[PDB]
Amino acid sequence: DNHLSIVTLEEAPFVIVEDIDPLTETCVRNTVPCRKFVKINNSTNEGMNVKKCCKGFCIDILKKLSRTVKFTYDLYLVTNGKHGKKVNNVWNGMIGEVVYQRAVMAVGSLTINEERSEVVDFSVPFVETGISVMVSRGTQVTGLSDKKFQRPHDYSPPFRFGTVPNGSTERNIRNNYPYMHQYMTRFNQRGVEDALVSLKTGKLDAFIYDAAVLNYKAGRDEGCKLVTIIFATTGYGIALQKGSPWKRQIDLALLQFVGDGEMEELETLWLTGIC
Amino acid sequence: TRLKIVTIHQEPFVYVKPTLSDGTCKEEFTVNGDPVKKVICTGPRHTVPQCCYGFCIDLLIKLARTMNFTYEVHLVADGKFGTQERVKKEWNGMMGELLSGQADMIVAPLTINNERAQYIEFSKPFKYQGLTILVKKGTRITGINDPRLRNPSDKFIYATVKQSSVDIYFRRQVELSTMYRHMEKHNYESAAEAIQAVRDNKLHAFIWDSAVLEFEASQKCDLVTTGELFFRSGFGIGMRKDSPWKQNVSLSILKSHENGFMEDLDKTWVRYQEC
Ligand SMILES: CCc1onc(C)c1-c1cc(F)cc(C(=O)NC[C@@H](N)C(=O)O)c1
Ligand SMILES: N[C@@H](CCC(=O)O)C(=O)O
Repeated sequence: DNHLSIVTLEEAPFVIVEDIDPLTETCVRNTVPCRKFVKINNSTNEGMNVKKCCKGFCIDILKKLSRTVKFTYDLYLVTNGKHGKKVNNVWNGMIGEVVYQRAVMAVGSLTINEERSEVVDFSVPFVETGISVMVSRGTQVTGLSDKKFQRPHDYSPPFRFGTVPNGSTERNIRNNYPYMHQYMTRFNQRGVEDALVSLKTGKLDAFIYDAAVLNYKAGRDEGCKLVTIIFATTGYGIALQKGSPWKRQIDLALLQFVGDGEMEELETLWLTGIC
Repeated sequence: TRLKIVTIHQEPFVYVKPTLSDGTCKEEFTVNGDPVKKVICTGPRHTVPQCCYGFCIDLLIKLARTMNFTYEVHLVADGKFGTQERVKKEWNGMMGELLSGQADMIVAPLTINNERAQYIEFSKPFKYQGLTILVKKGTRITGINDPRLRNPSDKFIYATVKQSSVDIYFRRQVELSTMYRHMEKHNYESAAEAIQAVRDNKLHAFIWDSAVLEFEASQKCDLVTTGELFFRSGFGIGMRKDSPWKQNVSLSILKSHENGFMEDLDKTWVRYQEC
C-alpha cells in the first residue's frame, strides 16, 4: 500500500498552484501534478478533476519525504472548506479529508493544535509558527494580549482589527478572548490578500493571523510598510490518520532534514524576504 | 503510577539548591507575592535530598495535576544530557537513564533530534529555540562563521558542553573537523562552569542553547550573545516508546501554549529585566 492519497491546499509560499502547460498537459520540472475537483454547476455533485501543477516549500518537503520514506502519491486540492474546522461536530477541510479516510495525509500550512490532535496524528513540526499581528509601521501595540485588542471600546477611536475566519487563529481567539472575538467578526477578511489591501489603504489597523505567513508577507512588502510586532507557538505538521504506520518514518525523516541542512536550504529557497 | 522523573541542573529551567536543616525548602516568593513552587529532588553515586524549581519544575507540576499522577524527581547521576557512545553502542546521561528504567520521564531542556527519536518518544515541543554564542561583552564576532572560530588558534578559545547533542554533532560533521580539534581541548562538563569560565576570560566563546544563553545575558551585564539563531529546534518531554502517557503529555503541552500558560512560564522564569 505504497501509493498514497494526499490532500493539500493553496497558500503561498507553502503551496502554489499553477495551470498546466495547456498543449502538453505536462507539469514543468520542479512542480508536481495535483488535481482539483471542479463542479459543473451548483445544482449537482457532478464535476471533473482538472489537472494542475503544484510547487512550494511544502511541496518540496513532500518530494523529499516521498524519496526518503519510499512512497508514491496522488496529490489533490481540498474543496470542502480549507485547513479544518469542526462544524456541528463534523470536521471539514484538510483535517476532515484525513479523519474520514479520503486522504492518507495532509501536507501544507496546517497548524498543529489540541482539538485537531484529538482526531489526527501530527508529525513533528517542520515550520515554526503561531499567532502574530501585522500592522503598518509606527503603530504601537504590545501584542495579541494588549488591552487595545482585549477591551477595544476602552479607547476612542477603537482599533479596527480582524482575521480570516474558520482556521486555527480564530479558534484560538474564540476560546481565550470572548469579547475580542465577537468585536472582531465585523472586520473579518475573506483572505490574506484582502487583508493586506485593507491595511495598506487605512481600512484596517491590524491583522492577526498565522505567524509563518505574516513574516513571509512582511519580508516581501513593497516599501517595507507592513511589519509584524508569536503567541501560542506551535508549528505546521503533516496530518495522518490516528495510529498511522507512516508516522514513525515521516517524523524521523523530518528530523533528519533539520539536522542535515536540507531544511535551511528550503527556507532560503522559498521564505527569504528583503525587509 | 508514581513516575520517576529525571532532570538536570540548568538555569532557568531547573535550579538546584540545598534543603534547609529540617529537610524542607526555603519559602520564596516572586515579585507580585506569588509562591515559588519547589520539589524535593535527589541527586549526587551517594545521593542526598535537594530542592528543585524553575520553568521545567512548574511544567511538571502542571502536567502532574492535569493528567493526575504522582512523581519522584532525581537529578541524572552523570550530570549529562545524553549521547550514544561506542563501548557496541550505549546512551549515557538522561537518555541512558530513561532507556534503562532508572527514569520514566525526562523533564528537562532536552533537544528533539533524529538520533534520540529513533530510541525514545518526544512530546510536541514545550519550547522553541536554537543555538547561539555567548561571549564576554568586549568581544565583537559575526557568529559561527567568524574567522576566529573558522580558522582556530590558541589566541581565541571556544567550547561546548560534553555529552550534549551539540558536542557529538561537531564530532561527526566533516566540515567541522578543524573546529572540533580546537574544542576537544576546551569542552566543559556543565553549562554553568562554561558560563563562569567566560566571565573570567578563561573561555572566549560558548556555543549553547539560546534559551539558556539569552537568559544569562539578560541577567549578567558582562555577557552578551551574538550571531543569529542557528539549528532552530525544540525542547520536548522524553518518554519510552510504550509509555501510556505520551498522547496526554502532548495534548497538555499544546493546551498550555494555546491558553497562555507557557507564555506565563516565560514571563516568570525567562524574561528578566536586569540588563
Ligand atoms: C535538530 C536539533 C539539532 O540537530 N543538530 C544539532 C547540533 C541540534 C541542536 C540544536 C539546538 F538548538 C540545541 C542542541 C543541543 O544539543 N543542546 C543542548 C541540550 N539541550 C541537549 O539536549 O543536549 C542541538
Ligand atoms: N494555518 C491555519 C490557517 C490560518 C490561520 O487561521 O491562522 C490553520 O491550519 O488553520
